Amino acid sequence: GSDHEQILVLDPPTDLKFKGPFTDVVTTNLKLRNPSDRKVCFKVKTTAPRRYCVRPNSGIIDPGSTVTVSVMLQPFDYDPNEKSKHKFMVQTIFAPPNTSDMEAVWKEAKPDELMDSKLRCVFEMPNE
Amino acid sequence: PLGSDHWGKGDMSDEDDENEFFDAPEIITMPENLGHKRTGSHHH
Repeated sequence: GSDHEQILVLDPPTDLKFKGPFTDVVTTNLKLRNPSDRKVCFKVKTTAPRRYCVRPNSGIIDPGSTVTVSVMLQPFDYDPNEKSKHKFMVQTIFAPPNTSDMEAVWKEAKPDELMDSKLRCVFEMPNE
Repeated sequence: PLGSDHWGKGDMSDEDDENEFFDAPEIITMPENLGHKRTGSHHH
Protein backbone atom coordinates (compact mmCIF):
# COMPACT_ATOMS: atom_id res chain seq x y z
CA GLY A 1 0.00 0.00 0.00
CA SER A 2 1.23 3.51 -1.02
CA ASP A 3 -1.73 5.77 0.04
CA HIS A 4 -1.48 8.28 2.97
CA GLU A 5 -3.54 11.09 4.61
CA GLN A 6 -3.04 14.91 4.60
CA ILE A 7 -2.72 17.04 7.80
CA LEU A 8 -6.45 18.00 7.56
CA VAL A 9 -9.16 15.62 8.86
CA LEU A 10 -12.16 15.32 6.43
CA ASP A 11 -15.87 14.54 7.18
CA PRO A 12 -17.06 12.39 5.41
CA PRO A 13 -13.38 11.13 5.10
CA THR A 14 -13.96 8.35 2.49
CA ASP A 15 -16.47 9.57 -0.17
CA LEU A 16 -18.88 12.48 -0.94
CA LYS A 17 -22.55 11.37 -0.70
CA PHE A 18 -25.28 12.96 -2.83
CA LYS A 19 -28.82 11.96 -1.72
CA GLY A 20 -31.83 13.36 -3.60
CA PRO A 21 -33.46 13.06 -7.02
CA PHE A 22 -31.07 14.53 -9.61
CA THR A 23 -33.81 16.72 -11.20
CA ASP A 24 -32.26 19.68 -9.20
CA VAL A 25 -28.99 20.73 -7.42
CA VAL A 26 -27.78 18.58 -4.46
CA THR A 27 -25.99 20.35 -1.56
CA THR A 28 -23.42 18.28 0.42
CA ASN A 29 -21.31 19.89 3.20
CA LEU A 30 -17.75 18.61 3.94
CA LYS A 31 -16.18 19.39 7.39
CA LEU A 32 -12.37 19.91 7.41
CA ARG A 33 -10.54 20.06 10.81
CA ASN A 34 -6.87 20.89 11.57
CA PRO A 35 -5.19 18.67 14.25
CA SER A 36 -1.88 20.65 14.08
CA ASP A 37 -0.43 23.60 16.07
CA ARG A 38 0.13 25.49 12.71
CA LYS A 39 -2.00 27.31 10.06
CA VAL A 40 -2.68 25.44 6.76
CA CYS A 41 -3.94 26.46 3.29
CA PHE A 42 -6.62 24.22 1.70
CA LYS A 43 -7.83 23.83 -1.93
CA VAL A 44 -10.68 21.74 -3.51
CA LYS A 45 -10.62 20.03 -6.97
CA THR A 46 -13.40 18.10 -8.84
CA THR A 47 -13.81 15.98 -12.04
CA ALA A 48 -16.30 18.38 -13.77
CA PRO A 49 -16.35 22.21 -13.06
CA ARG A 50 -19.66 22.56 -15.06
CA ARG A 51 -21.36 19.78 -12.93
CA TYR A 52 -19.82 20.53 -9.46
CA CYS A 53 -19.55 23.87 -7.59
CA VAL A 54 -17.53 24.60 -4.34
CA ARG A 55 -18.51 27.95 -2.69
CA PRO A 56 -15.20 28.78 -0.90
CA ASN A 57 -13.12 26.82 -3.55
CA SER A 58 -10.16 27.23 -1.10
CA GLY A 59 -9.06 28.87 2.20
CA ILE A 60 -6.89 28.57 5.36
CA ILE A 61 -7.60 26.64 8.65
CA ASP A 62 -6.26 27.67 12.10
CA PRO A 63 -4.75 25.19 14.68
CA GLY A 64 -7.47 22.97 16.27
CA SER A 65 -10.13 24.71 14.10
CA THR A 66 -12.74 23.52 11.51
CA VAL A 67 -14.17 24.87 8.18
CA THR A 68 -17.36 23.59 6.46
CA VAL A 69 -17.19 23.49 2.63
CA SER A 70 -20.51 23.32 0.69
CA VAL A 71 -20.49 21.29 -2.56
CA MET A 72 -23.35 21.99 -5.02
CA LEU A 73 -23.72 19.08 -7.51
CA GLN A 74 -25.78 20.06 -10.61
CA PRO A 75 -28.83 18.12 -12.00
CA PHE A 76 -28.32 15.32 -14.59
CA ASP A 77 -29.97 12.29 -16.29
CA TYR A 78 -29.13 9.34 -13.95
CA ASP A 79 -29.02 5.75 -15.37
CA PRO A 80 -29.25 2.58 -13.12
CA ASN A 81 -26.99 0.71 -15.64
CA GLU A 82 -24.30 3.50 -15.62
CA LYS A 83 -21.45 3.66 -12.99
CA SER A 84 -20.20 6.76 -11.07
CA LYS A 85 -17.09 8.28 -12.79
CA HIS A 86 -16.83 11.47 -10.64
CA LYS A 87 -14.33 12.32 -7.85
CA PHE A 88 -13.23 15.08 -5.45
CA MET A 89 -9.66 15.89 -4.34
CA VAL A 90 -8.52 18.15 -1.44
CA GLN A 91 -4.97 19.61 -1.48
CA THR A 92 -3.28 21.15 1.64
CA ILE A 93 0.04 22.81 2.64
CA PHE A 94 1.28 24.67 5.77
CA ALA A 95 0.80 28.48 5.80
CA PRO A 96 3.27 30.84 7.63
CA PRO A 97 1.95 32.68 10.79
CA ASN A 98 2.44 36.22 9.25
CA THR A 99 1.00 36.44 5.67
CA SER A 100 -1.88 38.39 4.01
CA ASP A 101 -1.53 36.42 0.69
CA MET A 102 -2.75 32.78 0.48
CA GLU A 103 -1.64 32.39 -3.20
CA ALA A 104 2.01 33.05 -2.27
CA VAL A 105 1.93 29.96 0.04
CA TRP A 106 1.10 27.78 -2.99
CA LYS A 107 3.95 29.44 -5.02
CA GLU A 108 6.52 28.82 -2.20
CA ALA A 109 5.13 25.28 -1.63
CA LYS A 110 7.11 22.39 -3.17
CA PRO A 111 5.84 19.12 -4.80
CA ASP A 112 7.51 17.23 -1.87
CA GLU A 113 5.73 19.43 0.80
CA LEU A 114 2.24 19.34 -0.87
CA MET A 115 -0.37 16.93 0.62
CA ASP A 116 -3.59 15.63 -1.01
CA SER A 117 -6.43 13.06 -0.60
CA LYS A 118 -9.21 11.79 -2.98
CA LEU A 119 -12.94 10.87 -2.61
CA ARG A 120 -15.71 9.51 -4.99
CA CYS A 121 -19.23 10.90 -5.71
CA VAL A 122 -22.05 8.55 -4.51
CA PHE A 123 -25.66 8.88 -5.77
CA GLU A 124 -28.74 7.89 -3.66
CA MET A 125 -32.52 8.02 -4.44
CA PRO A 126 -35.27 9.12 -1.94
CA ASN A 127 -37.24 5.84 -2.49
CA GLU A 128 -40.45 7.67 -1.24
CA PRO B 1 -27.13 34.23 -6.89
CA LEU B 2 -23.52 33.44 -5.68
CA GLY B 3 -20.23 34.91 -7.06
CA SER B 4 -16.98 36.84 -6.32
CA ASP B 5 -15.14 39.99 -7.59
CA HIS B 6 -12.17 37.85 -8.89
CA TRP B 7 -12.37 34.05 -9.54
CA GLY B 8 -12.09 31.27 -12.22
CA LYS B 9 -8.22 31.15 -12.54
CA GLY B 10 -6.21 28.34 -14.26
CA ASP B 11 -6.06 27.69 -18.06
CA MET B 12 -4.07 26.05 -20.98
CA SER B 13 -3.45 22.70 -19.11
CA ASP B 14 -3.18 19.31 -20.95
CA GLU B 15 -1.96 16.05 -19.26
CA ASP B 16 -2.59 12.26 -19.01
CA ASP B 17 -5.01 11.57 -16.08
CA GLU B 18 -7.50 8.85 -14.95
CA ASN B 19 -10.47 11.34 -14.66
CA GLU B 20 -9.08 14.93 -15.14
CA PHE B 21 -9.32 17.09 -11.99
CA PHE B 22 -10.35 20.78 -12.36
CA ASP B 23 -9.91 23.70 -9.85
CA ALA B 24 -13.62 23.51 -8.72
CA PRO B 25 -15.26 27.00 -9.25
CA GLU B 26 -17.55 28.70 -6.68
CA ILE B 27 -20.47 28.51 -9.14
CA ILE B 28 -21.00 27.64 -12.87
CA THR B 29 -21.71 30.59 -15.26
CA MET B 30 -20.26 29.46 -18.68
CA PRO B 31 -20.98 25.70 -19.41
CA GLU B 32 -19.01 23.75 -22.10
CA ASN B 33 -17.41 26.33 -24.54
CA LEU B 34 -18.31 29.15 -27.00
CA GLY B 35 -18.46 28.41 -30.80
CA HIS B 36 -19.39 29.58 -34.34
CA LYS B 37 -22.96 28.07 -34.45
CA ARG B 38 -25.54 30.94 -34.73
CA THR B 39 -29.27 31.27 -35.75
CA GLY B 40 -29.57 27.61 -36.87
CA SER B 41 -26.83 25.97 -39.05
CA HIS B 42 -25.24 26.57 -42.53
CA HIS B 43 -27.39 28.73 -44.98
CA HIS B 44 -24.12 30.60 -45.89
